[PDB]
Amino acid sequence: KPTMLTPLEAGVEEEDRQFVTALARGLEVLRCFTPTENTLGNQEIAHKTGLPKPTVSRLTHTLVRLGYLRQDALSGLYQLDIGILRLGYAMLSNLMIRTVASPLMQVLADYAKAAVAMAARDRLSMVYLDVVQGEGNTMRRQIGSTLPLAGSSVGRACLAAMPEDERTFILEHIREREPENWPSIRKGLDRALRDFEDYGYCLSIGEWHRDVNSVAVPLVHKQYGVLVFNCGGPSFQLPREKLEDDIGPRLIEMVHNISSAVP
Amino acid sequence: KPTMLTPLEAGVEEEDRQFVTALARGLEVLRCFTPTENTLGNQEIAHKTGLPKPTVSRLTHTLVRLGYLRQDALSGLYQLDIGILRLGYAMLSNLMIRTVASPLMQVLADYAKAAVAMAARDRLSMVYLDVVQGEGNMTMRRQIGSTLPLAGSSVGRACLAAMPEDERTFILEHIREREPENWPSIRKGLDRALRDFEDYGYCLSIGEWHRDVNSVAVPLVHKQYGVLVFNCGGPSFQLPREKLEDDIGPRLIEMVHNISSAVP
Ligand SMILES: [Ca+2]
Repeated sequence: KPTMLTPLEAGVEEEDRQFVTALARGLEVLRCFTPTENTLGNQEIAHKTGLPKPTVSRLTHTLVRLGYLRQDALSGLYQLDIGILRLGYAMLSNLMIRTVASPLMQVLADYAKAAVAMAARDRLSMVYLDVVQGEGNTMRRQIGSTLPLAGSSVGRACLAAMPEDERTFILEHIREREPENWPSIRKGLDRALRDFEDYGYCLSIGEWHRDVNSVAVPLVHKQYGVLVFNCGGPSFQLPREKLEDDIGPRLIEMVHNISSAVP
Repeated sequence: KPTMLTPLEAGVEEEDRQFVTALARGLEVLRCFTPTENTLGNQEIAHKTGLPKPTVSRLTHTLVRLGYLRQDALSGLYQLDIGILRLGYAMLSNLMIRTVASPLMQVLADYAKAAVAMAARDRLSMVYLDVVQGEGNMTMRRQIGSTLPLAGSSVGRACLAAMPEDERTFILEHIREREPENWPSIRKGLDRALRDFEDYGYCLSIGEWHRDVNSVAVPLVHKQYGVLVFNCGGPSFQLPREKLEDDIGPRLIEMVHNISSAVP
């Protein structure tokens, strides 16, 4: 029922004879590419996915023939191709909520002189779906970029608005992946959960990036799932007291307005 | 070796043991969703793809469990979901060639008071990789990853003109089947553009994509990205044919040459 966190891993999941393993694997290959690791061969993809290299070889050959990868003639290495951009825009275009939310986000971004964004979860990350900047505006586009769940304000609000058992399951995953730092990670999360219960937002005061503060408010939506709106920026421009006393309350009111306008 | 236009055709995996048919079929399902077709059920997807309904059912079930589709609990209909963006949307919106092209595109857009874009082909469409609007330009921006049809747009024509002889004919033979009724009307407009490219180095679309939009495009052959195409276009009353042929087109050719010399 919940979205798979680790689709290449067999676990306690009872068998699923409908599941199309080759489709899962080929899409996982595309997910190996990152801004720093943007050119990859079959060996690195096999090490990243844990798949046999001959299996990877069939998938990258197929992805090239379909236009989702391209292969450099000299090196043999692969890179993402622009079919992926077309798919992403088709996805973004079903977010009708943006026509109501974006003007309201720009008003808040202009007041706070900071970025306001809308995000949703995929696996253990939050993904930016729409970003507006204060009229004090860079070249890098941020739609589709990702933030970790536990330390960002958007991930904390997403976890806060989650059912208790589902949060526990995702948190198990994070805990078993970072055993050394988990007590510290969890304390930061516990504090954000108290803020959600007490005030209806979550903060990240330098806990995603040390120089950055942000506040976030979730919106549970029947079609889209849990959407999260945040406002954040340099901690010098947005000290904790400003987020608690001013921006956080404005963000709450903004989300109620969006929520009341969206069927 | 040319990118497949019809990957679900007969006998691919037979000629090519490396071809993973189930992966092709799932991506063909995801391609059914477009900016204007946002919600589809299994039967619409079977009709669009030609695949049997039980086959589509396995593919969509898989895509939902993975987070690439979502399913409405009451209606059973599907939509693309957030996991699609993790396949690489942000990285492709941030190609490093933008750091060379974008400021040059801004200068042209400011001068022309019109939008300047960078595009590349995917199957029978041109996909926008970057778009810059002139300072004080109040035309609605086309979005990153939006598409234009190949045959009637300036960007598609320039792409076809920069192609190898044979690849162009293969694509065009393919376009003659999708649209037999108006093909001689598509052929004539394309032959004009190919002639313009041979003679002058650009391609025009004077209202041949949308009636009140005119645009000029210039291709660039790049060793890594393939054929990139740059265009400059806008309201036809602002950009008459004469302005595009005498002023914008030549400036766009010089811009592409500058881009070409700065990214080796
Ligand atoms: Ca509502």
